[PDB]
Amino acid sequence: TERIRNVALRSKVCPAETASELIKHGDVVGTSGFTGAGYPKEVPKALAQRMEAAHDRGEKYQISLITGASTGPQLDGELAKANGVYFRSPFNTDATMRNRINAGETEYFDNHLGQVAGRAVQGNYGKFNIALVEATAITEDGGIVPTSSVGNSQTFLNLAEKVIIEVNEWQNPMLEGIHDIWDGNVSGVPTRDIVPIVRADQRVGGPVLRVNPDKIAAIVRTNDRDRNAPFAAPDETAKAIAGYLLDFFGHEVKQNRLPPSLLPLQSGVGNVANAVLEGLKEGPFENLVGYSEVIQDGMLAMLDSGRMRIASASSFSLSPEAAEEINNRMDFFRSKIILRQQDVSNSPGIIRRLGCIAMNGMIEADIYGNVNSTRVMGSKMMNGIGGSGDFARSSYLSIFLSPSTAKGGKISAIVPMAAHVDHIMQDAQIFVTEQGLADLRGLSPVQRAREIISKCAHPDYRPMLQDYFDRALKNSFGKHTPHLLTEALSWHQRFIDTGTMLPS
Amino acid sequence: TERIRNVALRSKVCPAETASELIKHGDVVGTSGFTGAGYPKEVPKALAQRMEAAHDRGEKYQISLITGASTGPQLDGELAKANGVYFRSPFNTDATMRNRINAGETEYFDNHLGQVAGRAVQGNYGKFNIALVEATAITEDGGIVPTSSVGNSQTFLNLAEKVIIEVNEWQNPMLEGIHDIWDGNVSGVPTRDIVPIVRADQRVGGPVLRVNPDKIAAIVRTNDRDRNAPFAAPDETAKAIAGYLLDFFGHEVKQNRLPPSLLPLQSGVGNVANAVLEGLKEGPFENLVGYSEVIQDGMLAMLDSGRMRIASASSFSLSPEAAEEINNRMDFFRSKIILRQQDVSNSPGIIRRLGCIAMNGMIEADIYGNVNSTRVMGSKMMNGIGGSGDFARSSYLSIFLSPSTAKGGKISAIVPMAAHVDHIMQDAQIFVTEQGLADLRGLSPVQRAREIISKCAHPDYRPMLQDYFDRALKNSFGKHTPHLLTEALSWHQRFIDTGTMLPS
Ligand SMILES: CC(C)(COP(=O)(O)OP(=O)(O)OC[C@H]1O[C@@H](n2cnc3c(N)ncnc32)[C@H](O)[C@@H]1OP(=O)(O)O)[C@@H](O)C(=O)NCCC(=O)NCCS
Ligand SMILES: CC(C)(COP(=O)(O)OP(=O)(O)OC[C@H]1O[C@@H](n2cnc3c(N)ncnc32)[C@H](O)[C@@H]1OP(=O)(O)O)[C@@H](O)C(=O)NCCC(=O)NCCS
Ligand SMILES: [Cl-]
Ligand SMILES: [Cl-]
Ligand SMILES: [Cl-]
Ligand SMILES: [Cl-]
Repeated sequence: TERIRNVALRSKVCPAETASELIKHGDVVGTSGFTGAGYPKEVPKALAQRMEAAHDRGEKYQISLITGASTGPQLDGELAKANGVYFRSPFNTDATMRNRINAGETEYFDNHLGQVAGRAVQGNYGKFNIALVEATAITEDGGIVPTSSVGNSQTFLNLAEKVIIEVNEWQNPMLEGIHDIWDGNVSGVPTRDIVPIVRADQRVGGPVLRVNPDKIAAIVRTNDRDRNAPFAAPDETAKAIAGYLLDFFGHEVKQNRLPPSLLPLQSGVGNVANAVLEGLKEGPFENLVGYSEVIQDGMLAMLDSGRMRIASASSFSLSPEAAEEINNRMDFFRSKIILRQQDVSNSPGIIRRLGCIAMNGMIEADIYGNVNSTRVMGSKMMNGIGGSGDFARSSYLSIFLSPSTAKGGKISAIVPMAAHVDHIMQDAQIFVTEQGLADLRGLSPVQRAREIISKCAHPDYRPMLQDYFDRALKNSFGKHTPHLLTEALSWHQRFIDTGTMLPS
Repeated sequence: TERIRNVALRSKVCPAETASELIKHGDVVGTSGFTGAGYPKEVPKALAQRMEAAHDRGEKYQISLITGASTGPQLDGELAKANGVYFRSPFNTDATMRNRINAGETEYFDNHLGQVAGRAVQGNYGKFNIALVEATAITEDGGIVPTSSVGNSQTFLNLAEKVIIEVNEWQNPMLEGIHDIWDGNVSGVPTRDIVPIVRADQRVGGPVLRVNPDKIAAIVRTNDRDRNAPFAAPDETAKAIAGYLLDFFGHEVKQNRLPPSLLPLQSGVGNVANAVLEGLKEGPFENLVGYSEVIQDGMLAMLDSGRMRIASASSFSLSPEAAEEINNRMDFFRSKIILRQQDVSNSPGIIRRLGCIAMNGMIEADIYGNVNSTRVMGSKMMNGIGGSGDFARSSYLSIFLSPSTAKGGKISAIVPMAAHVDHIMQDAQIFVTEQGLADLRGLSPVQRAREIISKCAHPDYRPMLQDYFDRALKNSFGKHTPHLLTEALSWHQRFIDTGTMLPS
């Protein structure tokens, strides 16, 4: 059936290429897209071509690209191969775009996902020229129905001078109704509203993005698939980590420090976080509730089980085999899920109010439990802080999950001093590896160290860590948080210098 | 007139010393006290004596001491001289207690002030045995009227098994009515309430702390003064910092990025933050609003001016000369001020909703704008993170203020890499020194560095910083956030090694 149900706007359809010409050099461009779901696909490819062309003729052609979160190959990928982005924000997982960022070719700054909207409205990123948003359909009265994510779309539509909509008939029409967009002022000019979300399954707004039709300069019909990263089956390390965490939960429930149905759960994606979710499905806990950034395959499974009553997120991030399952009983799942604006799904006030249990991965943690989420050796960007900082600081319990080693043994997940800090000690309470679970609740730095080292570190690095501690204790400039400054970062420089952390 | 207006509770008055015997060894003790205002004074002194005594006879006598924030000599001071605290939290400024912490003699963990209550209720600090709260008066129906701060008092009263109240006739009786205590569930068991503060001058609760009278084991009559740290007059460096910030404000107002009356202001205390406030009083801005942790002399002056309509905080922190002024027209000021629970004054949801401008000091910042608020050389505790993390991450604008050098030139406020991280890049946007103002809005790490270095660093260190950058750029393991790991911390080790950061 016909996707553009507003009669007049049909008059605004043109081809991807013609739409692309609307985007000038130096434009700040806000787009939909979040964990490889619901980003514009055709216009960006078209824009790439024209950029490569204009480059080969010695003329400048680059844009500022602000998304919800990570996009996919058609957007981040293409625009990067074509050297088309001078500034990116706030979160990328594209290999090509990564290399561009790490080479200094694209300026990057990974803001907290929950704050991007507010900073955009504040003017931090400059005036927005284009909003480029993918849509399932346009309603009779001109509402834009989002696709597989909501992200920052509503904010970009309100800020941008001109708007381009891609109506993608690949997206399932029954996504319509799954979203909840708030009418008022979430991240605008203070004083902001109270967004009265008091329960994860609650709807406070409507199913469509709102925009002055006059700003819609172009509507492109499309049919292209999302980036559907495939199911990374849990290995031995991940299964082990799940085990320790489910034990800990079972114990918290026994001590009456959590109810039998736990609290609202936020997990990321990985094989790590993915395993935890498989653990929970078989585990003893029932009536679970997700209040996450993302709905991944795990949550889908439990929504099916009945193990999870409801899941709230800003986007999907399914695998081909999962995506397929949902498209069938999309009528069922539609009623167990809610997709919200990312500034609502990552609202500190709401996360804290619901008491979320945050479960996030990490590069590395130092012995005092500071966390590195982003910059390998402290300088080389991986993905970005994302929403881990939103959930870690705001959650009821802040849990970090990781294997004890990276690079088949050559890197220790636990180190003397993290090369980059994303989450300070205050923002991390439970660490889990395949070695064991550290519980830092109520501890001082020094006691945090005993816990992390003896519970989490790998046998091969435990001793060296213990040694770093013991001597640091004796010699540190202060004894409160003891450090040997001359060899704090040394384990890193040693990897930089020899490709391993183990020494001679 | 009589302070204990509940007739029956008068039957519970005893002397400080007898009350002190209620506190056993190994007790977890929650007390009032916040920025040297409204902490218990007589019972602690009494407890110290008895601790020194029991020590001299070879018996163990120590408590866990949880406050609102910093207390004063009668409490933190005394209990420290007597080696009486085994664990402290969450924020201290007492010299003796500091030394104890830095010597490993007291275990310390500086939680975010806004989160202390929630963590207490969660059980992180253990079961609470005693709550020891100073009071202005007890109402006819048994309400506890707080004194010069509210802090965590209400939570401690609800958690503690036994309660001891010090009714201190030194405190002004007309403090009664100035407080706003919320009846519901701010930091308790999820799901928590919406605390509907939508405006800084708004009252949402009542003027008294509530507690089962039966838990009140003892009421001690007292008459002793608060720690009234004296007015640290603004010097040349501070006056300069104020100047740059007031310029920046004037400019934001011109570009219509802030209204003429700015937004709700949060400043700490120091000569630094103190100067800013004197700047504002004379400046062009009117109709100002404080939504802070603390009311210091600056805000008092403007409340007098009419320059500030209203100020919200969790405590006072006045100087003798200021304290004197307010005690006179206490009827006037009472109506311009509101003291709230610290978990309300430092609520992320509310700070973000009101769009606060946060102005905090710092030890040091690295070139990429990470901030150190706590640990000199990364190991030696100073005060604690306090509420700087609550306000920085949640605020509309996050400003840090500091002189470019510490220790008469021997330390640079800006360094290659901060020894300890409290506030990540994301959480800091404006830096100001007596050199200049850096505006990092929308910049990548590398552009952040150009700004900080060229605007903020001291001439004597600028060159060495620039050199550290330039070479790091060429050689860093990644080019996104460039670092020379072997000399990142070097400027610090150099001070540790020679007492200066300047080299040979
Ligand atoms: C930090 C993060 C990369 C790790 O998560 P993960 O799924 O477990 O990733 P892995 O541990 O399996 O490996 C990721 C990469 O980082 C590398 N890595 C992991 N630890 C490392 C370390 N201590 N040093 C260097 N590299 C490391 C891995 O080798 C791997 O590299 P590869 O692609 O070349 O094989 C990821 O969680 C992330 O970027 N988090 C940021 C934001 C976030 O948490 N949002 C919520 C969920 S989407
Ligand atoms: C960071 C903080 C300690 C400095 O504030 P400040 O009093 O204005 O700074 P000052 O330079 O005037 O004095 C602070 C002390 O730290 C020292 N100091 C400052 N910078 C330093 C540095 N880079 N290295 C070592 N010491 C330093 C000063 O010499 C001074 O030491 P001393 O008085 O023992 O001789 C203080 O702001 C704080 O603890 N903040 C944490 C919590 C907070 O911001 N909450 C908000 C309301 S207060
Ligand atoms: Cl809200
Ligand atoms: Cl804690
Ligand atoms: Cl709230
Ligand atoms: Cl920004």
